[PDB]
Amino acid sequence: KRGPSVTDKVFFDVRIGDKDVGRIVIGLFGNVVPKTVENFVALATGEKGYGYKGSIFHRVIKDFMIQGGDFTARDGTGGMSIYGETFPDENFKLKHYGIGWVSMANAGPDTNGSQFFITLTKPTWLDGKHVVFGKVLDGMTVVHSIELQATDGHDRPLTDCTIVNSGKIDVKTPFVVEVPDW
Amino acid sequence: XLLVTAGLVLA
Repeated sequence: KRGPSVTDKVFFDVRIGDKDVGRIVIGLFGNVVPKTVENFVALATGEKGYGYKGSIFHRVIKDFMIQGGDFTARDGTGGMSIYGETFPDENFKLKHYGIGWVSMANAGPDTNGSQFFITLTKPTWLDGKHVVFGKVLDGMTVVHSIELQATDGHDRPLTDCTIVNSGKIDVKTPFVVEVPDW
Repeated sequence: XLLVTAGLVLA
């Protein structure tokens, strides 16, 4: 009934070491945050010649979130958008409503690049600071398999959790994801 | 603590 509509989908096929653990499918709210969605889709298809295929989840914190998308420095300092090194915070219409919502990592206001996180809790302290733009529709088992990986002293998994393939899946008719107040 | 930053990760 009431909520934002999923307009686009992106998939990530994940391998942890050399075991293929499966696919994450993310629904994106293209009507609400069009520029942030177009960026993430383009980086997932690799259509500008660079993007998420071959990048890893570099920061994994149990019961909080998994973070990835740094395809340039692979450690957390880089990444880049299709609009330049950073682009402004589009809006904060969506909140981090619960587990499995997808949001942009940043280094303060208007510094969105390519890094993103998938929540594993309801991080209300982040609302209004990070642009939310998607929700995992399928593959939360894969997200928890990354979560349970032993990490080093900087919360990086000691076995690479790699997006070995990524891309888009078209949505013929947008559908609603119910959210509390809308 | 619990933030998601890109460069200087804080507590």
